[PDB]
Amino acid sequence: FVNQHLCGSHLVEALYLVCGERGFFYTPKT
Amino acid sequence: FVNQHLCGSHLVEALYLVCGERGFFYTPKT
Amino acid sequence: FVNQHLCGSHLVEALYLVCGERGFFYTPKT
Amino acid sequence: FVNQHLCGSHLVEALYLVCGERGFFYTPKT
Amino acid sequence: FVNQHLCGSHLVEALYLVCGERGFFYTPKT
Amino acid sequence: FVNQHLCGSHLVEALYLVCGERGFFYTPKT
Amino acid sequence: GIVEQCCTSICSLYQLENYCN
Amino acid sequence: GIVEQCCTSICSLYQLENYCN
Amino acid sequence: GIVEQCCTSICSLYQLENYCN
Amino acid sequence: GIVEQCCTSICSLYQLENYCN
Amino acid sequence: GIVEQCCTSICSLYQLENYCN
Amino acid sequence: GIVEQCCTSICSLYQLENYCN
Ligand SMILES: [Cl-]
Ligand SMILES: [Cl-]
Ligand SMILES: [Zn+2]
Ligand SMILES: [Zn+2]
Repeated sequence: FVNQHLCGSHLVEALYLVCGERGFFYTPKT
Repeated sequence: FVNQHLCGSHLVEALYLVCGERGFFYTPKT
Repeated sequence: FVNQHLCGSHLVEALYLVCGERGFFYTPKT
Repeated sequence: FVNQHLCGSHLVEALYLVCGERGFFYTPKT
Repeated sequence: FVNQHLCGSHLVEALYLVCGERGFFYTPKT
Repeated sequence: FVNQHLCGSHLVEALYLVCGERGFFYTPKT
Repeated sequence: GIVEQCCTSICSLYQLENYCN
Repeated sequence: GIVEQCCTSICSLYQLENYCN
Repeated sequence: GIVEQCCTSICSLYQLENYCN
Repeated sequence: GIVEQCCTSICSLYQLENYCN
Repeated sequence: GIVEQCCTSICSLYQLENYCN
Repeated sequence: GIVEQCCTSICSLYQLENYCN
């Protein structure tokens, strides 16, 4: 695997990919 | 707005657009 | 809900989300 | 080009790429 | 990481995120 | 059809659209 | 939950908004 | 229409191009 | 137009509804 | 192949990584 | 390559077909 | 946060797992 820039909808898409059934949180304010 | 039929990654896209700078939590069953 | 930048395919994706069955028009030239 | 099997938001993505700066109209049944 | 259920364009998104600057080859049957 | 900028996941999405069943290669290093 | 409901039936943006932080 | 046809059978980019402005 | 309102500037989901049929 | 397997059953990111250049 | 042709510059759907197998 | 780690900077898929529940 690699390291790239992941922003916006694309970042949340990658969170879905990696976390799936575990679920996740997206908190940009954090 | 209209009602929504959203599976998989399309649900996360919708939460992204709806929540914006607040972010969101994605919590499926099991 | 929020206000964010929506461009390109992402703007048409949000149009689909909000309009759905009503349909919509995307006319950047407008 | 190849024939296409496109449901939901994937149809709007395809119209976006095909129409470009012209834009398009999205008009489902009912 | 979690196991993945990926059809159509969602497979190509996943290969994109996984392979990054290396790129990838997309090779369906028939 | 048109000519636009296609980058990142969006470029691989367009490759999927146009090539489909033929398959394709994404090699940015090339 | 919301993830199953939106997939197996339908759901509103207003129901979605409850999962915002 | 085109939205149903692309989803329930198949459709071409050339058929898509007719919905451009 | 939509691009100036929503991409160049920012718009709400409500403003996006301006472009529904 | 990998395109059918990910769609009809499941597949891992580790199986995906084999299709990288 | 594809990124220079299609992202940095602009390309047609026809040029994109150059990268089909 | 996630945006600084992964958008502004670059992150791995492993770092992205930091934000799973
Ligand atoms: Cl982008
Ligand atoms: Cl789908
Ligand atoms: Zn994008
Ligand atoms: Zn989909």
